[PDB]
Amino acid sequence: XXXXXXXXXXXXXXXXXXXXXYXXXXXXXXXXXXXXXXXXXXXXXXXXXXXXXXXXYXXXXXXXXXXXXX
Amino acid sequence: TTALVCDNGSGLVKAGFAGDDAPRAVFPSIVGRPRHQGVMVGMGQKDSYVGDEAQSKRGILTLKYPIEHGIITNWDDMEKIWHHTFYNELRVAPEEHPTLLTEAPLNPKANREKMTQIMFETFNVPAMYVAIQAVLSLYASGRTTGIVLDSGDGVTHNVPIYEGYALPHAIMRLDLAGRDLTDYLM
Ligand SMILES: Nc1ncnc2c1ncn2[C@@H]1O[C@H](COP(=O)(O)OP(=O)(O)O)[C@@H](O)[C@H]1O
Repeated sequence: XXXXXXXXXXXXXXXXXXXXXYXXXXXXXXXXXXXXXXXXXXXXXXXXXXXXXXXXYXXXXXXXXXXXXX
Repeated sequence: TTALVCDNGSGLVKAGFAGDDAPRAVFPSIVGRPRHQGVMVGMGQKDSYVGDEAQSKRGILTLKYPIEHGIITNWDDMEKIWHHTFYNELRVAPEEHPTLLTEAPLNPKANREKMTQIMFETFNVPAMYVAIQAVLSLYASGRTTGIVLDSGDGVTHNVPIYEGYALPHAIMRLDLAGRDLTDYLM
C-alpha cells in the first residue's frame, strides 16, 4: 500500500550487505593513483650498480694513473 | 727494535717479524661490500669488509678483487686492507719497524711509486724495501743459482737466477694463474 520503514530498512541493509559495491569503490578507485617516487630501493640499486662494474672500478685507477708512469 | 715484513704476493696475505718461522696469520685480500638494503636497523652499517670476517659474512656482501694479474687494482681499497691488517692482526704502528714489500717482477712502475708514496706518507715507517719473488725463493731454498717457477694467485713466473745476479732479459712473466683457470673451470 506504501513505501515504508520496512522497505527502507531493506534497502539500507542490502546496501550494507553488498560487499562488491563498497569494496570495489574503495579499492579499485584507489588502485589507479598508486605511485610516484624516485625510490630509495632504486637508490640501493644505483649504489650497488656503482659498486658493480669493472669499467668504473678498474678503469678509474688504471686509466688515470698509468697515464703517468715515469 | 725489530723488523717486520708484509707479503703481498697475491692470494692470502702474509705478514710477520724477522725470525719467526711463519707469519702470524694470513688473509685473502678479498674485498667485499653490501648488496642489499640494510633492514636490521639494530645493525651497525659497515660498508666494506675484508678477510676471514668477510669470508664468514660473504653471502650478502659482494666481492671486489683488488689485484688483477698481480697488478693491484684500486689503491684506497688496498689502504683499507693494509690498515686493517696492521691494527687488527698485528697491533702495530707504522713507526715500529722497517717494512719489506713483495713484488711481481717486471711490472709497471706505478705500483712501485704509489706503494712507496702511500706507505711513507699515509703510514710513516722507518725503512722500506720492495723485493722480487725469486730472490726470496732462492734464499729459502738455499741454492745461490737457480730458476724458479711460482704461479700463485697471480701472474706466473719464470726467472733463472744465477748466483748473485739477475738476467732480466732472460725472464718470462705470464698471466696464467690459478684464478683464471678456476674461472675456466665453470
Ligand atoms: N690447498 C690448495 N691447493 C691448491 N692450490 C691452492 C690451495 N690453497 C690455495 N691455492 C692457490 O694458491 C694461490 C695462493 O696465492 P699465492 O700462491 O700466495 O699467490 P702469489 O704467488 O700471488 O702470492 C691461489 O691461486 C690459490 O687458489
